[PDB]
Amino acid sequence: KVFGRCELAAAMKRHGLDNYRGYSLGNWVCAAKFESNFNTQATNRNTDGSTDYGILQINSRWWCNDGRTPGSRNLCNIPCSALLSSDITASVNCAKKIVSDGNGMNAWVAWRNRCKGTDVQAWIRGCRL
Repeated sequence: KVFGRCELAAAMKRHGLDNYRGYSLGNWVCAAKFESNFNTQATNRNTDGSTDYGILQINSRWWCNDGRTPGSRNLCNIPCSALLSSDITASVNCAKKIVSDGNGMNAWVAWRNRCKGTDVQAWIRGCRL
């Protein structure tokens, strides 16, 4: 599922992401656009052998399990394929544990390079919230 802009912001707000760890809603929506372009089935291979999954591109080296990343951890205790569902519930709960891992939102290289320091509020433009 390729979410709509204001459609995805509503589902993230319902799942408790707005101001989660002090990060406004426009930040999370900004990170989605620049990690997966709002597409739930996005996948990208990394150079070290791991793979990013889902609407916020969660890495298999540490968080989920794909059975093909040797020496990996499964911190979110889920199959990485669960991060590709039309329901972002699994991706939201796993990202809550990522942003709480010390470095904050910096764990998403796209957010730090394309969202951090910008007018993130412009991403919830005209959304019925």
